[PDB]
Amino acid sequence: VPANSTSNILNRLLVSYDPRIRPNFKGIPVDVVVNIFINSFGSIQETTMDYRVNIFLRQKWNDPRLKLPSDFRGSDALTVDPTMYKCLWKPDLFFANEKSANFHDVTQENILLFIFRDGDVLVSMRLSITLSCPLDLTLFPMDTQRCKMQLESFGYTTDDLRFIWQSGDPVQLEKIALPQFDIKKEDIEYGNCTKYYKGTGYYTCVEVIFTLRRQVGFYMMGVYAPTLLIVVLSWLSFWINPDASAARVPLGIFSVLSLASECTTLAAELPKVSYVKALDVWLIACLLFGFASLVEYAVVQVMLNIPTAAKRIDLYARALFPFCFLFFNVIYWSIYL
Amino acid sequence: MSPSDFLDKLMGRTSGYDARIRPNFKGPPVNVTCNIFINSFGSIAETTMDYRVNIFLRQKWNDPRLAYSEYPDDSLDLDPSMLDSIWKPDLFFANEKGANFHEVTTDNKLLRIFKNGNVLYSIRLTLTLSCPMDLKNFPMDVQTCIMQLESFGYTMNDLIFEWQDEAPVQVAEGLTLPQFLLKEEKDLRYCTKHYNTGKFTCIEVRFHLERQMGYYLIQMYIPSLLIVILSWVSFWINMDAAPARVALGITTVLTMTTQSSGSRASLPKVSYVKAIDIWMAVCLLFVFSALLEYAAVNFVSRQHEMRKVFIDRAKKIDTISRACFPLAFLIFNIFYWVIYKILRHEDIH
Amino acid sequence: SPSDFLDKLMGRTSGYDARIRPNFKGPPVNVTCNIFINSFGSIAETTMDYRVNIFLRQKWNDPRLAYSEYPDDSLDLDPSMLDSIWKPDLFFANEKGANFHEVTTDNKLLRIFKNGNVLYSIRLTLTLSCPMDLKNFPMDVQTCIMQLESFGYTMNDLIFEWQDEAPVQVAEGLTLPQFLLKEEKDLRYCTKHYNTGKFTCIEVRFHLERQMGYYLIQMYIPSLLIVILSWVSFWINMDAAPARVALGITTVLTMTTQSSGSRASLPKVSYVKAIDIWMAVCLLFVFSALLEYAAVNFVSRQRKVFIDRAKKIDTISRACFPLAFLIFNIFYWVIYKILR
Amino acid sequence: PMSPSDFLDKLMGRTSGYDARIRPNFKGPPVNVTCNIFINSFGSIAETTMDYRVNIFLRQKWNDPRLAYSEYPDDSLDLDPSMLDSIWKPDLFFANEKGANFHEVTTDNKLLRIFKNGNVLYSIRLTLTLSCPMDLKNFPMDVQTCIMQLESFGYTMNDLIFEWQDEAPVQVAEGLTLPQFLLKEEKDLRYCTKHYNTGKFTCIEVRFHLERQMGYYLIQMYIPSLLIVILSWVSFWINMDAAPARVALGITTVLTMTTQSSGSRASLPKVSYVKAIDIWMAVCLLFVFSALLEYAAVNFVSRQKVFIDRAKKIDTISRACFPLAFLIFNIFYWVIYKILR
Amino acid sequence: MSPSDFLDKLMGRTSGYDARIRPNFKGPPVNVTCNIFINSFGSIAETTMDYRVNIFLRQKWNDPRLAYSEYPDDSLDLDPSMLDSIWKPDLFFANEKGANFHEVTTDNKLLRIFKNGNVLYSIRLTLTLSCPMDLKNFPMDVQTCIMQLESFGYTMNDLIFEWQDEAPVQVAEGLTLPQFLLKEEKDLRYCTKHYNTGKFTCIEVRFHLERQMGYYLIQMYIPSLLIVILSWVSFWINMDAAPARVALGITTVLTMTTQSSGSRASLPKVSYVKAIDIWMAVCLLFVFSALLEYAAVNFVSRQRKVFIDRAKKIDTISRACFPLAFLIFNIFYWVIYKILRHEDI
Ligand SMILES: *[C@@H]1O[C@H](CO)[C@@H](O)[C@H](O)[C@H]1NC(C)=O
Ligand SMILES: *[C@@H]1O[C@H](CO)[C@@H](O)[C@H](O)[C@H]1NC(C)=O
Ligand SMILES: *[C@@H]1O[C@H](CO)[C@@H](O)[C@H](O)[C@H]1NC(C)=O
Ligand SMILES: *[C@@H]1O[C@H](CO)[C@@H](O)[C@H](O)[C@H]1NC(C)=O
Ligand SMILES: *[C@@H]1O[C@H](CO)[C@@H](O)[C@H](O)[C@H]1NC(C)=O
Repeated sequence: VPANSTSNILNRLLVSYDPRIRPNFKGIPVDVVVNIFINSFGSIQETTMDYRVNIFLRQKWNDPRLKLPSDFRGSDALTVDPTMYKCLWKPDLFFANEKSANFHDVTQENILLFIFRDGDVLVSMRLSITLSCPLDLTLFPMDTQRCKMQLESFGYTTDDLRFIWQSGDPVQLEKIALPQFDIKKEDIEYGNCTKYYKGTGYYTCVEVIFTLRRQVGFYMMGVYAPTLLIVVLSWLSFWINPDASAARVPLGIFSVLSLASECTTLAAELPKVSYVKALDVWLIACLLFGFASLVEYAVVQVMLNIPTAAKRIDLYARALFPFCFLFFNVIYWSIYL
Repeated sequence: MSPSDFLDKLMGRTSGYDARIRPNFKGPPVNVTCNIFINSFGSIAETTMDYRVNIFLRQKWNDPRLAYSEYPDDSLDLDPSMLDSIWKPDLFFANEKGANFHEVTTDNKLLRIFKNGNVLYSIRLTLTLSCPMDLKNFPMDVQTCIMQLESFGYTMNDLIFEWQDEAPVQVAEGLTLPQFLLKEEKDLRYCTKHYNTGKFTCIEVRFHLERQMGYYLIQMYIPSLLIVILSWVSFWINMDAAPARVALGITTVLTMTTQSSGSRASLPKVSYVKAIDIWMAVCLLFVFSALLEYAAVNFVSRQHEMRKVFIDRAKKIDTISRACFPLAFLIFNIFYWVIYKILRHEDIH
Repeated sequence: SPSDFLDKLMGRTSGYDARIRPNFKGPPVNVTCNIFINSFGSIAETTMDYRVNIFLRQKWNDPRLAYSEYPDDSLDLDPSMLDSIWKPDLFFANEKGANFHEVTTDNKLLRIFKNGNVLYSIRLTLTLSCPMDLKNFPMDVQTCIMQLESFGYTMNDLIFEWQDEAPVQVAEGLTLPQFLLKEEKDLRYCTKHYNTGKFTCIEVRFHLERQMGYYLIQMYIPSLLIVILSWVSFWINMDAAPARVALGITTVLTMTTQSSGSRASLPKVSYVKAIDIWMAVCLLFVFSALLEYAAVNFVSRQRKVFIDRAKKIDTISRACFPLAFLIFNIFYWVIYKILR
Repeated sequence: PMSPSDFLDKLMGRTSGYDARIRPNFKGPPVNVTCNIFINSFGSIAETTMDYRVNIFLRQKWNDPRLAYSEYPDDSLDLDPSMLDSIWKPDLFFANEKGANFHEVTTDNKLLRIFKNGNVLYSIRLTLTLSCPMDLKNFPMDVQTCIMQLESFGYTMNDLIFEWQDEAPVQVAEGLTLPQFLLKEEKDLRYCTKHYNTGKFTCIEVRFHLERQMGYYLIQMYIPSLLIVILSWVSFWINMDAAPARVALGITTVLTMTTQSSGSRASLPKVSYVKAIDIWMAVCLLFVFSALLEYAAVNFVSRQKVFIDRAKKIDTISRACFPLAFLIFNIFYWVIYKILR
Repeated sequence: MSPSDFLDKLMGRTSGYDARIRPNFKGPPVNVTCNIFINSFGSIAETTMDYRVNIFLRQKWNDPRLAYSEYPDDSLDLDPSMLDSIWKPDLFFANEKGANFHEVTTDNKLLRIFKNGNVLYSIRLTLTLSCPMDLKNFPMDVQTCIMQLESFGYTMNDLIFEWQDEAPVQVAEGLTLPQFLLKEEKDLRYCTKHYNTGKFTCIEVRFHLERQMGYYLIQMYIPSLLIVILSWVSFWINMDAAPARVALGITTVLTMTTQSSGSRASLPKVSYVKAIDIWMAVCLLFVFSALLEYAAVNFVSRQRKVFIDRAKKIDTISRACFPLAFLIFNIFYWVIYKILRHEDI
């Protein structure tokens, strides 16, 4: 029998096959096994509260109408041209937590359609989906984002279509590096949600939850160090002789202006949320320290109009500012470790 | 008998059903009941005046040509591929700027046929709807963005839209917003737009959005609040220290110009004035007046027993200012924050 | 049967050919088009374009679509059946990009009258291009252009023209975020000419006038207040040299920064615009205040009878500068009132 | 008696037997295609991504003996644009392009015309963001020559040959203007005839000589930098005894122009060489830095006699030298970059 | 005889040729020799970790079903629309973010059929490929990007890719990059990805890129050097001017902090310290040490007592110790990143 004849008698308009009818019509729901193969990850834009992945979604199910005749026994599997993915039945599937997704088409469709002897069919597509995950920004430097990906079914209810994860190693990924986060392969915990939409019925949904732990290295080297230098400059302003009365205002005022610019820039860089953030706490603490330096200088200048009192105030303040700041910084780090 | 033959006999090629003719042709208009299911929300961009949704738009109608009796089952689900081969009611969103379907591993569509002839039709969508906003009091505003369903092909003489009796607009549990909070109340109206070609059915749903000042307070008001503290801490500096006082004024005014620019950078340009501009302008006028008061005092200490004794008068001026400016600012703070929140504004609720 | 009626009228059995215009090799078919603006806005000068959302409608008469089976004259047909009838070519010449609107169906309307007249209305979204003159930036009046034009057929076979009454409608409550759209809209024949032949073309003009509100609040007012601040030096005691040089310095700096920020939001144009003159002259005033301070400081350092001269120069300038600023400001508004 | 539909089926239709999959004069002389364009819109030249956008009414003409008819007395017969898919077309692609798309509004913006002898006119509206490298050695007064290349892709030179039209091949729409440049009336036309491993391919090239007006830049950063440097000179007349005034003058005049240079470079692409605006700004920065340095030297001299007289002497020397140095530098810089190089 | 009938007899409906089945079914795998011709290269942005190419991808595979003898000529050119009626090899780029075809007045595809059955298929694409970056020494880096060709529909048991032996990768004459220098040696290796479903063929081509200092040396390094010289020039001002000298130290830290914020603005967020980052951070210590020295000098002078002599001594000691420190440290930083500890392949 020619391969053309086998394909025609298996799934063609010339054979009694209806792609519009699911296998086991009006009977047992069609069990579907799904496993994902991550390929590309990243571009986690906190501003838009979303991230972009690139996966090889593979789904395999059962279909008694596709049985390879025992006339020929070439192999257990049988590869078929991808263009016949549109000639046989497929399971309705979509990502509920998805914003903008698309196929890929370069020199050919990126689809593989294995067919086994017993009737099981393996199908895999290459997808580039842009999932959105609600980020929590309560503790920005040491946050742990929890971005998930939940599949679903649309046309068929749980009485016809049901999704089951792979028995072993359902999600795979090979040496993916990230610029900001550290995906943990072992921590790939995943359950299922069985979404229930009122007015239509049940709908199966199997989900994957990725655990991401942002590294604070970039922020530590870039943002916190200039704040530390500004604080040290504010401290160094103390030792200046108060007799000048005009060589100590510029240091403090320019330090507070620099802090204002830094907080404005950081607010612009970050998505707009209502709640407070640890980075905002650091910025407001630094600005409050600058304000305290300014008011201490004002108090010293007022007391200068007495020199012994001014010297005592300067010594006491220079003794209490750095140790108090260090205690505050240590407790802040301990709280947000 | 066979399911393939059943589908062919019901509405397939052998059936003779025509998808180019509306049901109940030359008769009563085919009423359509629609109810949506919001799945996501947000990205309300003030600059471009639009917001994005992700709805599971649904529809229901009747047609005697789809009545079946062979299968005792009532709620029969069908492949979305078949869905293009039956008559569907025209529908579009009037106040939209861009929308698209979702095609991932299939078309995200649903088709359901009931025994009595009713048809269910739920299609996933993604709308970048447009809603003009009023920013008279921007930091503490309330917005009413709309989603306006409307027909385009058939007139109201052939198609009528109406909401479901119970739970017309449903919101998926756990939904939140980045900048606002969605009020549970959603008003429903009839818009029934009129054109020069006929009377067109139209259905409008109201969304009430309220803006929380969590970000805006701590990002604009508090820093601008502390800048004016910095502005009046000069009044305790002696007049003698002239450069200190003058520098303390000018840096404070400059930073407030920069902050006003940064604040207005995030909104579309509007001819009318907003709350944030009023606050910024008044609080900046305060530091400007502080610097000018310095100038007046310095002039007084610069020749306005035959002694000048203008030092005492300058000290009196400084003492009066140090007790007036913080007090005046406090009464302004109370008056503004009450007048833009209680009596004549924020009554839109 | 309605299906049989559609088949006999212009269906497969009819024999109607959709590739041949009505009155083939005869008089040109006159097409009357009127539009309906639904949403108008997104007018950006950075890319020099604006976005509309029109319910474009067309009307034409063809003798091959005459029916007598149905007593009713006005018949509505499925939009998906529009591919089987002749449709006049129509492209917007000054378009940077356009797209249909497909949501749950094609957004089209078809209507066939008993006499054979056909109404065809399609929703669109056009990002047209309109050049602008920025001679008077805050008080300009731009006329952005919508141009309808035929492409496939020459003037010998297709002629466009507006309706007799109510050619352009604007939806009630429509407003511009930036400008103030006038009710008056010019309707002129366009009639472009090319080397291939003569192509019909239809023009409608929108008069757009800018509102000075945002600009007056955000860009003129800070400049006026800052140049007022530059005058605070003249009342300071001459003893404080650093105090006066400082305010002059920071005023010059901040006005330069304001100039950069103001021009950061406009397209690069060779000619000077209206706003730049005001800001440049105010910056020149601040610079001249600093220069006059420097001259008075030179005079002070040459009871040498120089205190009288220094104070005379300072006092004379403290009154000459407000007069100069007032007269320039009045003149700058007056010249722009002369232009408009 | 001959219905137009029957004639169309007889000439290009299914009944005709015309095959759209075979080029005219198969196994014969190469098919020549005289093509001419008509620019409708021009502009959006961005240096950061190094490209520009055009809106051309591309036209092509060729001879095909299988489309010869004598039934209709009229010679120039126009057809529905949908008829294009049933007849042969010449392959074409713009080699130096980054993104292309047709224009579909209420129909396809294509025009088909067929003459009596078989000559076919086919004009299609396009929109191209062509890529053209720029030489930014003298950026404020550069002269760029962006290129549009037309080339066959499928058929080789042995089968398809592209030639410009004899007269007036490239036109410009009346009133066409650019916000930053001037489009010259002259437009060079030359061949390129690129070849690869597959074989020789026909090619067509047109040159748009573009020149820049310094109108925007002269008022945006040339004048402000000059005013800032003029500000830096006012320190000379300030008394040498008073330090903070001259210190602030020098410091702020140095500081305010580094941000000017950063802003100027922000809108320009990263380049290895040095641009003219960069040279001007660097020279002004050196001038203001030397203005601060000379004050530092004066302050050193005063603070170690009668050295105050020497401090006044050096201050006067600086005051009489810096304007001369800036004037000679300006007349040197505005001559070579403007006329010579 | 008739060319249309010849095409129909070769691959048309009357031919019986099947496009759904690969050639030599249930036999040896089909060898596909491919080569690419780069047309446009650029848009290598470090922020999005991506770059854009413009290639004339070509492929050459042998099938026996496309053998003809009617036409004496061996090499024949066909209409690009015939490509849908013949079998094609599946080929997708693994390390890509977004790609598209190119159609203008027709598809940009070439089809050539030789007499012996060899087929030459070439299509014009545009790939926004993704390649990892290394920013340990950001201004002096040698960044290599990858272009992977891998089959998807068939395993290696059926489809096998391999480069052409002679002239595998070409570049158009006059090709240049705005900020990089593409090397002339291009490496060819084998990836041969192995998934759980099967073992699939994969061909990889390496690209070598080296960054130049031209933009950075004149926009980034020099302004910081002149800022440090500005903070330097303080030592020569008279020490009695308490607000004057300190102003330079006040302003230098502010402007250099702003410059540092702008320096990393257009760079991706990276944990490791970049070469520009370490250079400017260590330059921050010098401008801050200038203010530290002034603070120490002022404290010494502000408590006859020969303290002015010590103040001038520390002033000249700083003015003589900063030169050696900067001149040695900056040159060490240059040499270590150039040859000693980094770069050099
Ligand atoms: C899905 O969740 C439902 C909850 O009722 C459970 O019965 C079912 O076993 C789950 N299936 C999978 C594959 O997790
Ligand atoms: C549909 O609803 C409309 C509006 O209430 C009503 O007039 C009509 O009778 C209803 N039913 C049918 C079959 O048209
Ligand atoms: C179209 O209008 C022109 C106006 O001159 C007229 O000559 C022609 O007959 C008209 N054609 C029609 C009504 O079909
Ligand atoms: C077409 O033009 C080419 C040169 O462009 C010429 O060699 C050839 O003879 C012309 N005619 C034909 C029929 O090939
Ligand atoms: C393909 O090449 C392999 C070796 O790589 C060889 O074994 C096989 O026979 C070849 N198949 C052909 C030439 O059809």
